[PDB]
Amino acid sequence: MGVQVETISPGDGRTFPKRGQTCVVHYTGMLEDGKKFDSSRDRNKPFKFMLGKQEVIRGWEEGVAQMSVGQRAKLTISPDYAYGATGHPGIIPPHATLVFDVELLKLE
Repeated sequence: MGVQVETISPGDGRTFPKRGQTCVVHYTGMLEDGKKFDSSRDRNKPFKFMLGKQEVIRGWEEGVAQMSVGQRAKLTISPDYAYGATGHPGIIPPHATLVFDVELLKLE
């Protein structure tokens, strides 16, 4: 599997991120059992990344591209679209399916 996108709150339904645009998001990352491992909200600062530059995992590149500006959505990302077999030891276990709560605040 790749990334499943499941809406939490609707965006404008019209403006979707394109290649080279900077996405401004708030996010929370959890393991499949629900343990949080990362969150921009706990730092109280939105996270920015440029679509297509592979600054984020593949599930983010292809999942956030499906979101409209203002939308909050749940991204469920299989390990191939994620940290894979290796994971990130001490943070992300091997072969880990990840669940992200992502809100697309604006595009820059």
